[PDB]
Amino acid sequence: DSFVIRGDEVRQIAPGQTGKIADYNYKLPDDFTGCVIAWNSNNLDSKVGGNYNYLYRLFRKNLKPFERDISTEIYQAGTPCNGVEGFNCYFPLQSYG
Amino acid sequence: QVQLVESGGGLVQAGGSLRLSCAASGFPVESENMHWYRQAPGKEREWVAAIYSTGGWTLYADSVKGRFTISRDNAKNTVYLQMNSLKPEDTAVYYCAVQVGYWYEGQGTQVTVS
Repeated sequence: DSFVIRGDEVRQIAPGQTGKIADYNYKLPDDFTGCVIAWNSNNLDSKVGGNYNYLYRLFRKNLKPFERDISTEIYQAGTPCNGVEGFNCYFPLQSYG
Repeated sequence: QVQLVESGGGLVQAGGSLRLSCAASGFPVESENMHWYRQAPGKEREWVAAIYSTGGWTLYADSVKGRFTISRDNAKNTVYLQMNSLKPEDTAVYYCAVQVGYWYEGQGTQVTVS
């Protein structure tokens, strides 16, 4: 499973480790066997002026281990907006920049 | 050769509207997520617009949210970018950037609001 994350997110990528991004994007099972190889890519994934090609889920309603959620349907936190950007609902995707 | 061509730049007054156009050759519009950056005197270049594949899913910066428009001419692999309710602080040079490999930087266009 290949992906790109930020600095402090390395700790959250671990079995049994809590975290907002780990609980919303990718979580390892409690009985996980295997491991993570993380390397710095400041000369490849960083561009002057801000690189906004990497996205992560921010708002969501649980997620099973090794579950993929490609759908980015709007999240309602409470009069429903009916899939329209505005109050009581926000876009679930955010860019690392 | 693969190249990006930008047109529609010019001088606009306060509160006006503009329609920039960035066209790409050698690859389709849906292949990669287009990006729009602006550079103004100060700290450094900053990002303003980006639209990703698999649907629109438009994202805008908080300072420019709800006032810019982006449209895609898929049949002619072009992106149109509409300024509405411009302010004098919006003066800057605009770049349209795509990725098909190594980073591609467009020439951009200078926009001043008076």
